[PDB]
Amino acid sequence: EGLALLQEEIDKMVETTELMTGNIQSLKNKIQILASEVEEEEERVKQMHQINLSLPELSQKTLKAPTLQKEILALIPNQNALLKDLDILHNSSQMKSMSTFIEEAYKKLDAS
Amino acid sequence: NEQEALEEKLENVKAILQAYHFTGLSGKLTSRGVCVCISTAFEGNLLDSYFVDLVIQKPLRIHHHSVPVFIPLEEIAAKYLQTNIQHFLFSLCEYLNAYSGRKYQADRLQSDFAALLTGPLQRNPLCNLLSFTYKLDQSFPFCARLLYKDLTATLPTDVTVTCQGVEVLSTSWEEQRASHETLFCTKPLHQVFASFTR
Amino acid sequence: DEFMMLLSKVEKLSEEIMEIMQNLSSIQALEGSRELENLIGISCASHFLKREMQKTKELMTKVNKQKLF
Amino acid sequence: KKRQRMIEVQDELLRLEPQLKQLQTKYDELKERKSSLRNAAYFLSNLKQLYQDYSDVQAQEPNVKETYDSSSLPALLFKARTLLGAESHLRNINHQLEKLLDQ
Amino acid sequence: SKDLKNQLGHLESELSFLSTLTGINIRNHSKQTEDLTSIRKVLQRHRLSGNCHMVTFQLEFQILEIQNKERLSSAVTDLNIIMEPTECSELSEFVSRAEERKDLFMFFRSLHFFVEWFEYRKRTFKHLKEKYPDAVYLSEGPSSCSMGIRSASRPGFELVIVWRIQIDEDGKVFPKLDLLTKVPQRALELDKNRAIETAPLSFRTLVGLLGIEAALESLIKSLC
Repeated sequence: EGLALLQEEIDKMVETTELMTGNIQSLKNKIQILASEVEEEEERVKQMHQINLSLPELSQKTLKAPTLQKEILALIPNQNALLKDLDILHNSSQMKSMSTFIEEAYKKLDAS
Repeated sequence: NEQEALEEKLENVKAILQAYHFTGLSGKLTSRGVCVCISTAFEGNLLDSYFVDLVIQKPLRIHHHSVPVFIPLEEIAAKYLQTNIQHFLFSLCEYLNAYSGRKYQADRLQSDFAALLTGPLQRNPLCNLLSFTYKLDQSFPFCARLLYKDLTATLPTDVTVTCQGVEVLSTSWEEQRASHETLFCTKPLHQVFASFTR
Repeated sequence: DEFMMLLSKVEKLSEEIMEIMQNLSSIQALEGSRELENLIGISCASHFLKREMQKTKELMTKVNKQKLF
Repeated sequence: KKRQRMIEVQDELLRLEPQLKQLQTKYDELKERKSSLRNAAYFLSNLKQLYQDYSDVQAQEPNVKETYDSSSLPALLFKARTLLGAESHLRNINHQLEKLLDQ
Repeated sequence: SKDLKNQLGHLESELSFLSTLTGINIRNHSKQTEDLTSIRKVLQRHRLSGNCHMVTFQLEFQILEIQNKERLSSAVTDLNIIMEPTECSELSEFVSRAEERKDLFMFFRSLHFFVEWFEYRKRTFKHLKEKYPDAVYLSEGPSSCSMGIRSASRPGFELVIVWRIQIDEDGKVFPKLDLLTKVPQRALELDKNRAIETAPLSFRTLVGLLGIEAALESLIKSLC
């Protein structure tokens, strides 16, 4: 008889109405609890950085991109063979004249 | 002649003004404001335009808007109308182009490759979800659910490929189910239905 | 006009800078993998540059002769 | 009697499922924020200390050779782009002169 | 002719108005028509050159205007964009992909977004260099790809944060601002917490809690 059909949904509701009382309000109750502490430590670091232009927000996806520092390293193999012969590039007096040349010229075009 | 002179620029200014409509939204000044005609496209194939009148007053009020009330114009209006009126008209393009980017996919799915699908496509007046069942024809049924939720882009964000009647022995379900999800994530609809019947 | 005595040094450096770049066997093996060039966001080939150094030795004599600012 | 448990149980789950995820995610919207704040505080609490410890050792020797770890490698590659890709810069300023070419 | 001059004063009152709100103005737009006799399709090619902010550029393209009262549709057959050689390969793929997708509304869609980000790059590196001009050095001007954070006192140790805006495979704009570390090993000899390594992973979550403006002035205040 039809109770076999109705037997499955008498539990389907109790599975969820007993699910709401614990999963909904408790999560609600413990959000103002976190939001309390969440506010606090922000002020503890507002002690070390100022509170406040209108710089916009970045998505969750810009941050989930590969950290470009680790990508520079993985990109080129035998990197430690590079760094040894890389100090002597910045070192020699030739490059110290080019680095300032590019900047010393860029500085005046942005004003005029 | 004071006529022969003004003739050189009027024929050129009346057509380069009609060239803004080729680039995107163009504009026609009016008495109580300006008319802004947001124009859409999905890969070179032009779809329908949308004009959004607007009054040059404070606070800005939209006189009329031919964009659907189905898109969240009001939500983006408030966020961006009074401030960055130029940005209002571009975030709007991100939603209007996304819609006409999806409508031109599903309506081409129905208009062309309909013999493959058993039950009709299930769309939303926003083309927000596409659920649809369909068979690679021996008899190999499938079912899938395109879940669009990024309102800006034209390709989905969540994909399902649960076929009714998948056999565990035939991994060709799995092997094709995996290529059904992945290609729905990176290539448009009408472009893969032509790649699997070539 | 302090560059007119630095630029004439660059064509002496053009030698000295390209030699010490090519004398470092790791500079010349990283370009040609152009995937390495676009992260940095600049070119890295330098042997064809023996005349771009001249293409600027050309126009840097054109800057200060006018000195338009 | 198939009516009651339809309109009452189905609307039950359809009314309480979205209310739940708004709580699962906001509860995790702040837990993931609580994680971050104890990290950013840690990262500043070291970098401020490290720099001025390097300060007190910098003053121990005025000029000195400074070995580089396998960490400072990506940055030298950047600051050297002005040398490596001098072409483009030296060609770009040639056309920056061409902004002033009409003068 | 009185009003024939006021027609220019009013239809040019439309030209600048568009150049302001769009950010896109238009200069040369020649028009070319082609009839084909053989339900009747007609083709036009026309070339256009405009400019956005500092970005100057030219568009040459063709449209396959199909004509039929039952199908008044339209399409394009081939675009070809050429721009100036810039240092960002995005502008070499900006052409490389737009030709395989061929709509120009997305072209002008992201370019508004692109130059709008690029101007954040300029205004912030100009806002930091007016507030902290003794610790920030712009490697390649106010339009530089990044920023140095050092002094003439400790040159062997700086932090360069890299402002890198890009455009995805979809055709939409995706910036990415992460961190690099320039340091001598002598400073690692003393670092006991070793937060210098987990610096990009920390920095990609440093702009999260604070935003660009607040994270970076924090990282500059922690340095000095």
